[PDB]
Amino acid sequence: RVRARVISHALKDILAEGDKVIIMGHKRPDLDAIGAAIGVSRFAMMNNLEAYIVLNETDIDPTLRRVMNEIDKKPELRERFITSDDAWDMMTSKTTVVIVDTHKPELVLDENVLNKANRKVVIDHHRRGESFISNPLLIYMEPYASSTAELVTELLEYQPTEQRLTRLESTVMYAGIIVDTRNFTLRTGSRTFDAASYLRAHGADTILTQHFLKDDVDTYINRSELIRTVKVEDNGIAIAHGSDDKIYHPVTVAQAADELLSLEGIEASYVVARREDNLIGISARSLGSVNVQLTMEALGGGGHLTNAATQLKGVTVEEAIAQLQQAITEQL
Amino acid sequence: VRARVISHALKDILAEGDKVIIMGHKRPDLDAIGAAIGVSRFAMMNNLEAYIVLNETDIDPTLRRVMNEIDKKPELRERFITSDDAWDMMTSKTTVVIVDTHKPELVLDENVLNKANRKVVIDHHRRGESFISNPLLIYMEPYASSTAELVTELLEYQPTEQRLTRLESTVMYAGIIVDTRNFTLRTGSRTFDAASYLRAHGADTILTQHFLKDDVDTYINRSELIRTVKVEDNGIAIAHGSDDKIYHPVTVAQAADELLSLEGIEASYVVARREDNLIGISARSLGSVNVQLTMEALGGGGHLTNAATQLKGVTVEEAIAQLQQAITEQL
Ligand SMILES: [Mn+2]
Ligand SMILES: [Mn+2]
Ligand SMILES: [Mn+2]
Ligand SMILES: [Mn+2]
Repeated sequence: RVRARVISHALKDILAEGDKVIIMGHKRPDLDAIGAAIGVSRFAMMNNLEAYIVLNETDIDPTLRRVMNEIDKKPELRERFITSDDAWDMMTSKTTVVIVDTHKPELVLDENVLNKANRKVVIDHHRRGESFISNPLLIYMEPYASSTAELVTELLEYQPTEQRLTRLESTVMYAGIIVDTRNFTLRTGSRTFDAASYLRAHGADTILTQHFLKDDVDTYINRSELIRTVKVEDNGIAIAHGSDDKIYHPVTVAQAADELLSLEGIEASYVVARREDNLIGISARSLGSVNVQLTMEALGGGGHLTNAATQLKGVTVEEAIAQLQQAITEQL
Repeated sequence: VRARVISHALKDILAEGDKVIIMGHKRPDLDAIGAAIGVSRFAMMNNLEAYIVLNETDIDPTLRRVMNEIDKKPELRERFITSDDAWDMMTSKTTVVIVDTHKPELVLDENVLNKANRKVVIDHHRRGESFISNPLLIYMEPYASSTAELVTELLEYQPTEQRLTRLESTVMYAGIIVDTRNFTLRTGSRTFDAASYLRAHGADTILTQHFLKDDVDTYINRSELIRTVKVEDNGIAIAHGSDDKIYHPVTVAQAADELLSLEGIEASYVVARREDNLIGISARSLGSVNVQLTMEALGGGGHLTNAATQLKGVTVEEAIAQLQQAITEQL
């Protein structure tokens, strides 16, 4: 964590050297993007700098809308959020733009604001890709961190404490970590917990966080409809499916596969369900022993060791299942 | 600095006696076992002789999954002994460390506790009526998530040549997971500090998940109930089992708990037959709607957020009608 100290003070000099700070994450921002951004704006405010977060009404999905409702009703946080246009009008060549939770120009919330910026900072927890923000004054990329919220939280700890992180700000930063880690089950290191400690110390509300993230009744029902069918082999391979005649939401199929991993005896889950009139979807997950990337690549799809997917043209659910088992027996 | 003071005081007490006997509560859960394992690592860090009392009849199915892993590590497996062996090896200079409880009658083996001349108590519950007599040291903190969290703090101030192992860390961590329902309850910054320390010592999330796997049958029973839920505009939800199927009381309770995790639901009522002549209802609430009053109105009771009742002599449909009438009245 030598890096966090140096980066925190280097960041503060860059931000203070400019006339003000404009913060953006990726398009259709999730709670890590928004929590990280909130975090940076608190970073700016601890040093009495002027900071805004770019967000348009059309960027606000249902999860984020629950966060924003809370922000409107219970603090003064809303004043920091500004539209693209207001962002544009307000920028000068001395304005520092900080990009959080992405590093590809084409994924940035507003690429025009990005292109107008002479001064850029990038903070993200993925590894550098093909595209990358051009000519940044400072790059803070940590592939092994849980989330951008975690990275930003660490930077806060080095800054003056007079203008402290508020309860609601820390709650959104916390929610972002919860989402990116699947409640501390993925990409969670001791430093993730260090960040969780700092945030909870500043009032991060675990109950409110749960509230932002509740699924609805229909999703639970559709999902359990898939789970109910599960057949678990002795080797820990579980297959579940929807009727050939029922269309399922792709996310519901993914969730079903996720949830089967919480059940006794299941090492790897495969959920098979109609996605379109002429397309069958499969989502696969595993706890690391069985490689589902391999299974799905054998069926013309792909992904990663623990989570992959494929889609099959012009087959019935029963045919897809048979193709799937053929692949499994071959692989295992 | 209080934990620092407790850590060092406890070390002198343990090194003063001839050996250490560690004991949790009857029917130990993962926090009681995790804490006990932590106290045994505490002892080994100072090259002291420590055992954990555990009888085969004290090992429920969750704990068995854990003991299956511990069996793979003889160094750790050998620390676990029966009540008989503990009693037999105890002396006037043996220190007994009671973890995760403070009531004599709740301790795993009261006979061992009664034979003990030197006692230490580490727990995270509010002190009540009966209490361990004449403790040399007491570490009680009703705000902590768990005893594992408490013991982790003590470990931090001890020599590190003989560190907490990956498996030991994992069990302690799983204890915190169970007691906080995955950082959702009774969880403070210090809880996360403990998690950080355990994780730095290799605490394994995937193994923890293995310990806490849910049975498939029961997931399927629970969801049969949930599937039926009907949610009113006021956030009141009612779910039911069919009139001809008996559900286990614990499954009904879990279903009621699970409904509160769904959007728009302020209070849940789950109605399922529990016998040939008895209908059960578990009621739960986020804390706004009072289900104690509803249940009391139906000849039951409990608490504001969590209550229940049993209705003799009605079908599920009648129980539902009567429940709605109570709900209407309350409103
Ligand atoms: Mn993101
Ligand atoms: Mn992220
Ligand atoms: Mn306990
Ligand atoms: Mn406990």
